[PDB]
Amino acid sequence: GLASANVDFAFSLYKQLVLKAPDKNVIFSPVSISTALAFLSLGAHNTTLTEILKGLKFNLTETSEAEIHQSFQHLLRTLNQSSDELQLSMGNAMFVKEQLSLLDRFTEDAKRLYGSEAFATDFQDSAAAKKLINDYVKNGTRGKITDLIKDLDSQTMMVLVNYIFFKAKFEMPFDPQDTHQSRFYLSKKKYVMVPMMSLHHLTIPYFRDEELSCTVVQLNGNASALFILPDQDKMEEVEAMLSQETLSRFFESLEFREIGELYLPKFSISRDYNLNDILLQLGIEEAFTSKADLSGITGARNLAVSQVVHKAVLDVFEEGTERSAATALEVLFQ
Amino acid sequence: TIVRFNRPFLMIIVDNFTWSIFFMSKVTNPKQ
Repeated sequence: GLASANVDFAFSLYKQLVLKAPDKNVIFSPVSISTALAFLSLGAHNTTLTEILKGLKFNLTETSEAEIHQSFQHLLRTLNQSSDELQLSMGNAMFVKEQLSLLDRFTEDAKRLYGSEAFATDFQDSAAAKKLINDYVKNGTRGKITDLIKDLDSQTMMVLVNYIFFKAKFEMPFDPQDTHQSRFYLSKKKYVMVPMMSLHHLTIPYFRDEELSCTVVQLNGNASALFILPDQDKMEEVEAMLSQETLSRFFESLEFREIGELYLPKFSISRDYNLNDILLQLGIEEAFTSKADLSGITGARNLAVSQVVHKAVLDVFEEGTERSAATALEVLFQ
Repeated sequence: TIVRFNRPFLMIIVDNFTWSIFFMSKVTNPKQ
């Protein structure tokens, strides 16, 4: 039940991000965004609460509020790991106007379930408050995300923040001696030269989906990294088929196969987003208006969401990959 | 068999147990 919600949320959000600019790179963390919103919901009541949880695609008849928060608590613990193969980190925090009174139930729940502390913050010194928050994100992401917060209202009351960091080695690394400039076809007729890594005689999980005109492979812990390569001019068709059903068939249909040659670009890309429009489209609306009920935070309906921002970065290189993302939910007084 | 990522592609990082999607990307231009 939680799995159907997670995939539905991730793919719904993905399509919404694409719709704003269908030819741009997309990079995002579904779990960073959902964790931040689930954290907020700890303090929400009535329609504000139900809209948030339904917007994350949970069905409250199969899954209770307590089970949802328990799933995020468990997820948070699975995303803090270290090995010679992997470095994973995820953290949550709240930055709160120093004199604002918070309910003990909320700060207790926030620490226990989301691992969040509360940082007293002087938002009226906007430059200083932005530095405090951006430094927290920089620290958590190992310097990969440093300007999550660009503009910040001097009348902000709190900012809830999530970050995620993921660094992994390839099981079979590329030799940099075999990286060479090669064409990358943005379209059939538009192409640039990029550094193209290559490996030969590889045995990896593989599925050729003739029906969807794509090839799926897995390079590489307990997370599966799926690469989906549409045939030329078939990306839009593949995007149209993305769903839980399609992802399941991909995983079910993979089989180990010796691949003669594999070519993968070496690259780094970044995107940032304001998610208000998308969250409203997902039905999370009362949280942004004066009808907002975040009285589980303070004991009064005196807060409402103003801005939701997300930034994410992806780096792919011969030895492996590095991924990072962060989400901030900015909250004003009412 | 040759697998050549010289055209737009997707990457998805999936939690094996819960199917939480930790990260997702579409690479349409790696020179951005």
